[PDB]
Amino acid sequence: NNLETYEWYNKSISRDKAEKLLLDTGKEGAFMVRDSRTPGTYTVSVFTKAIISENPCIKHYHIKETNDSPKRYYVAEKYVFDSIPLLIQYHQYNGGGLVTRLRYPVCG
Repeated sequence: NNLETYEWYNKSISRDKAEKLLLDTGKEGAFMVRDSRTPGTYTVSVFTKAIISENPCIKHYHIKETNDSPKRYYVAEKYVFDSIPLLIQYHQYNGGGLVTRLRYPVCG
């Protein structure tokens, strides 16, 4: 599979960098992702210039995995998928109850 091709995905990336990269980009609901050692899912950096006490805003949403059919990945026991792209596509298009659902995938 691999998503090292999504405007939002960030492999070698970390939790801090994405925010830095997302913060620099400057987008409302900027979305990024970063692979993790977890069950085999990726992380999702969702940032939206906001917070009068700490902005812009960069949230890291991890893609939960659940041996479904085919569903597996999800971030909020909401929608699981067989790929972050779809899982992201669901947050990119539809709109997952997040900082603003993949409003705009970022790529540091």
